[PDB]
Amino acid sequence: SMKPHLAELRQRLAISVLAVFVGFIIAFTFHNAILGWITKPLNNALIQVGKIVEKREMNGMITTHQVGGAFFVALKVSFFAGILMAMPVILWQLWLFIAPGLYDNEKKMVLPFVVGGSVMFLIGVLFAYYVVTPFGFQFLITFGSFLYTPLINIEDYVGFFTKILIGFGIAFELPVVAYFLALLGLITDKTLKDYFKYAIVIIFLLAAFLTPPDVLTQLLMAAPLILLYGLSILIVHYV
Amino acid sequence: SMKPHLAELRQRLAISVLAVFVGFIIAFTFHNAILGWITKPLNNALIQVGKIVEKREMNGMITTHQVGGAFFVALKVSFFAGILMAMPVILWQLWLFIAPGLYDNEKKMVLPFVVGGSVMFLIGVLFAYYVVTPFGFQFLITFGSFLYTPLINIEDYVGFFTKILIGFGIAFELPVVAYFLALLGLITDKTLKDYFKYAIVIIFLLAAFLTPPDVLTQLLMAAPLILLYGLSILIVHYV
Amino acid sequence: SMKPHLAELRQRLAISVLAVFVGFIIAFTFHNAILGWITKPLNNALIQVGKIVEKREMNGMITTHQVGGAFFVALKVSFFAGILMAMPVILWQLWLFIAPGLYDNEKKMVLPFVVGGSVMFLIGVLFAYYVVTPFGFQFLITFGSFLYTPLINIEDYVGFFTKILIGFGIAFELPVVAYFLALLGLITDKTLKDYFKYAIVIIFLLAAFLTPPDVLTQLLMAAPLILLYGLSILIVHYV
Amino acid sequence: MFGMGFSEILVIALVAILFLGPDKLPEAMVQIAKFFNSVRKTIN
Amino acid sequence: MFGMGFSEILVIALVAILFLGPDKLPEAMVQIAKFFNSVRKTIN
Amino acid sequence: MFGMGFSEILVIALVAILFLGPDKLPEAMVQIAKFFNSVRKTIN
Repeated sequence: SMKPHLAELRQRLAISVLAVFVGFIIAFTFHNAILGWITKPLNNALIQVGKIVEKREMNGMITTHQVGGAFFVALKVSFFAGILMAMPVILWQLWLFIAPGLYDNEKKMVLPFVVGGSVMFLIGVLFAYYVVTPFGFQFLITFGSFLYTPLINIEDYVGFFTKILIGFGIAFELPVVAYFLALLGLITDKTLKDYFKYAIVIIFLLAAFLTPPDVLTQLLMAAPLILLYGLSILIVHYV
Repeated sequence: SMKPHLAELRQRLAISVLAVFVGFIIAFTFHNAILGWITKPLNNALIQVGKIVEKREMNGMITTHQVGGAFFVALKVSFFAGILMAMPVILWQLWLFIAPGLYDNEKKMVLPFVVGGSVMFLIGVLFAYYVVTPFGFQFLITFGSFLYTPLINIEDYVGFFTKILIGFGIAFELPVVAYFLALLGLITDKTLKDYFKYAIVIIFLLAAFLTPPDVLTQLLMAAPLILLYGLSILIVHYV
Repeated sequence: SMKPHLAELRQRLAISVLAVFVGFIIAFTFHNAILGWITKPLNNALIQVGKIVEKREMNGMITTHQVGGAFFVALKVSFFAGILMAMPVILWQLWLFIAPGLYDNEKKMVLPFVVGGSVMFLIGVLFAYYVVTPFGFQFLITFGSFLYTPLINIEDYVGFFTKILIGFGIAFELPVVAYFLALLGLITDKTLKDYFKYAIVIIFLLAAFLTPPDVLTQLLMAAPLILLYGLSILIVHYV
Repeated sequence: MFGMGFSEILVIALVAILFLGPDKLPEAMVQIAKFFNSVRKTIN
Repeated sequence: MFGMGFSEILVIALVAILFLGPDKLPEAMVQIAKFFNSVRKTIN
Repeated sequence: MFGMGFSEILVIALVAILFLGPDKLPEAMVQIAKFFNSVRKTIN
């Protein structure tokens, strides 16, 4: 019973692990370029706020507080980029695992959905970076510019930046899954309005899981999820 | 059975949540003032130790190591001040919940006790700030003044400062709790001397709960609690 | 049954705790010397990389991001040195606890093994410091030298450095225990090769336990353990 | 518990009390208990 | 377990062995077991 | 769980699947279950 489902899973997990490793190798080869891409908005915001502060008066830059800091930041960036490059291979292998269980209609139900969701994730990441990150970074540096000196360390910044990008990708995806489920027909506006009582509890659970043990971070993460749920209700209503 | 005790609890928790939200709004309106109040001892200590260091030789200041750093420090301060301002509303709603359960004598026992405990908490926080924080901060800055440079970031400092104030308030409360239980009569010096075996274990459990997983922080938090227990024993003995 | 095994265990734990306290007192008396010893490689690497950076162009130093930072770093160093100083007393008390359970041959088997393991641990710590720490620290500072500014804070550095020394000591020890078990005769190369499947799972569990919840740290800690296992297999094979 | 503090658990409980309420909170509790019992009996 | 490491648990056990000791540690263990059993039978 | 995140548990499970595999993984699971049952019956 479980013997073939463990042998095949073992082989597919092995191929996925090999893909992640090769992606990590390529990403560590180009880690200077990836780190430059990641840190470009931070440098731009620091220069802009330096100009603002110099105008007001008439410094801050990127730091490392550990050796493992810079080296591990390169390794972390390479690992994430490798996981991303392996994602087509991992997803195709998961599809190969799941496919003999789905019927013929479910196959065409799923595949275009996967392509559209991936496209929306990419659009969300690009939007996050190019639109959100400049203005948000400028605002957040300028918020503590007249009090504190911005000695921004790369170790926390890489995680912060990756969280922003991944979260915006997921935020672009969730409306699309709502619109898909509305088009095919599995949920209506009534379903999303009547399941909000449980949705909000699950949202706060997810916020606790995805944030440090502080309550304030939990609320700061739950608010976008509640807004996404409301936007989803609107989308399914107009469908 | 649980239907009214869930409906009433729901309404009172709603009132408390609304009060906390309004307090957060007011506190974020005055967050610059509250942050200046919180950071004033840090600036004073840095200037004083700078004078000491310049005297010895013949720099350090407040920093931000993240963007979310400054913005989230403002949000954290506003959240704490909001909780503090809502505390009368929350305590009054808790009293409204518990009151039909206590007899008429327990009410007269409790209310002045609540007032006295709140007063002692306030006195402890004020003492912490005005007496302890200057001297302690100067000592701690000067301890590492001849080796390292004090690039103190606001993100950890706000938590440290809040822990200091809350702990000193609680430390001022607990002897008052012992004195109240001694005057009214529920414990004697024998009770506190005979239950120290379990008191110390509970103290170490609390120190583990209220500190990072390091053992040294656990001992550093247990020692003041043991001293508070001894002072409590003295207070009850002299009553 | 358990009454003597609790009374004796209590007395031996009391002796060990008193030894740790005395060791901490001595270590805090000499905490300036111990901190200078711990920070010497960091200063050396910073000066060397400063020379390299100035050569390329034609700054970084040790900081404190909290005040509890410097004082707690002194306390932390003193605590570890106290544990190290008391370690002979703790080990001797543990030997007294365990000895009446071992037979006469096990005694001779164990005590030289304890001496050899302690010596190997010391050699590993000395190797870590004097050989590894200079080159490793220089490499790691120079890795992010052309991008970031190394504002290395003592709080994280003390922990990182302690992990390096402890891990190198344990790494020097594990081959010696493999060689001892191969000499006395309890394992062979077949035993170590046939139990690698479970050994790698236990290694990943240990890496998860000994590292932050990040997966990358887990892999970075598992790799040396796998290499040590392979070296152990080689040692047992040649024995 | 996996980056989920005690205060976060209390906040989740607060949200559950506020939004589920006098009704559907006992229903949700009994549904969770039934799911746990089904899981236990399946893994038995 | 809520910012409570394994070493902190070991220190709590150390304090329990030191201060409770040969006596009152089995008593405390049996009292804790009785409290846990009472809680289990009440929530049943 | 004592500085061990969910992703680390997933990685440990991945390593167990990869290195134990179709065989010796059910054997290891039944051995772990037997050890847990023995511990439970001894502490009873």
